[PDB]
Amino acid sequence: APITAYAQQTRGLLGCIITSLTGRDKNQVEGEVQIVSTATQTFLATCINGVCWTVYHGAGTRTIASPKGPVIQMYTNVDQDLVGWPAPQGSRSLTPCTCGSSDLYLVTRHADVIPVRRRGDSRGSLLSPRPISYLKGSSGGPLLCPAGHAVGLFRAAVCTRGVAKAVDFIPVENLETTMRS
Amino acid sequence: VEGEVQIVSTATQTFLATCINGVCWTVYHGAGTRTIASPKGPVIQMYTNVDQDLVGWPAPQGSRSLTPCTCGSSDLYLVTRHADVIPVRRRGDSRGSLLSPRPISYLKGSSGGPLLCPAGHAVGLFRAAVCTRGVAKAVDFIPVENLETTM
Amino acid sequence: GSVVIVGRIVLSGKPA
Amino acid sequence: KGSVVIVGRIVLSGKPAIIPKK
Ligand SMILES: CC(C)COC(=O)N[C@H](C(=O)N[C@@H](CC1CC1)C(=O)N[C@@H](CC1CC1)C(=O)C(=O)NCC(=O)N[C@H](C(=O)O)c1ccccc1)C1CCCCC1
Ligand SMILES: [Zn+2]
Ligand SMILES: [Zn+2]
Repeated sequence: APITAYAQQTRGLLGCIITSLTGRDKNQVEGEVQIVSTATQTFLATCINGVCWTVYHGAGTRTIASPKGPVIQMYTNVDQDLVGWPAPQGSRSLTPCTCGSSDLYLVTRHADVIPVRRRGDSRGSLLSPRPISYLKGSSGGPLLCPAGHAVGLFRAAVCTRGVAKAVDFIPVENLETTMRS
Repeated sequence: VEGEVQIVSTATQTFLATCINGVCWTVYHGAGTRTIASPKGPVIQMYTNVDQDLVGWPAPQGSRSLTPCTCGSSDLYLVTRHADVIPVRRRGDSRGSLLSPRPISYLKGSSGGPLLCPAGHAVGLFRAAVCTRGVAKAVDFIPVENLETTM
Repeated sequence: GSVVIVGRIVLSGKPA
Repeated sequence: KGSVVIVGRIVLSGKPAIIPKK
């Protein structure tokens, strides 16, 4: 089967603000990737092997709102630009890639999967460039190999004149390293 | 929810249609030059290409368009009228081989359906099944480029 | 005759 | 600071489906 994805908004602006302050989210969770927000920005978080990982430049050291109140981060690595919380009950985790493929597929916050060709352990190029605005909000999103396994988490875009042609990502290897750190 | 693939029917038979780039495409051998039904009345084809066995009307309601493939992958996936996915290895411009041959019945009524790549993007439109004695082992398809060109 | 839509397929399996 | 809040989800585990007539 091919990689297909769909998105669902489970909460609005005002419910989000209350939940941020409250720290208690009673909503049911589903999916591998969570659309996430702070009072300042919205991005993505990917559940891999039981841990909900996201980009440190988006989450900082914040707790994640859960049905039992705020949950402290399990891993924080400013250097790796990673933070991880226990995956929410209801989410499904992706498993790391084990095929060394160089044809990755970035899943965006709009649930579009775009092809990128690996050009190093932390970079790949879009086979079809898109406006930087189209990639905004996708930090922390997954880069999948042809089998649907996590190869990395989108971090930054290499763009010019407002068009991104490449993407910088955090390889899963840095996740395992961060866990033992 | 909106669909990319419409399960269509004509008096003679039923088959599929796939929305790509705002156009609902299907096979001429199924629709011919027939018009498509709508709440406002029959809407005519925007493109009719008897040669390529390709016809297209503007995308209907409750539909959403599929993105053309740009990764050149040859690990294709055919989707049937029953929503079954069938792995297909691309043999050429308009040819592909099932990784596991199935009876023609299994691929029956799926013409017009999409031939997807690993990213779920449209590679081609299922033209016809190539079967040896009732078992389809391959498929014939219209590449998205033909659609891109035709429009 | 006219081609009529008798059903739809969502590739992502979206329930919504 | 406030907690990070889940405002949506993206599902990859979905397979093609015939949209139910409801
Ligand atoms: C490493 C090398 C490739 C250098 O490149 C860059 O630093 N590129 C920047 C970059 O990608 N920076 C990273 C951060 C630095 C530390 C690595 C970033 O912002 N990443 C974003 C994704 C951006 C590139 C497309 C990611 O953190 C993210 O999605 N953040 C949330 C966000 O953008 N929220 C917005 C918001 O909440 O308001 C938003 C949401 C949806 C729509 C628009 C805007 C680009 C930012 C946008 C302008 C062009 C430059
Ligand atoms: Zn893999
Ligand atoms: Zn492709």
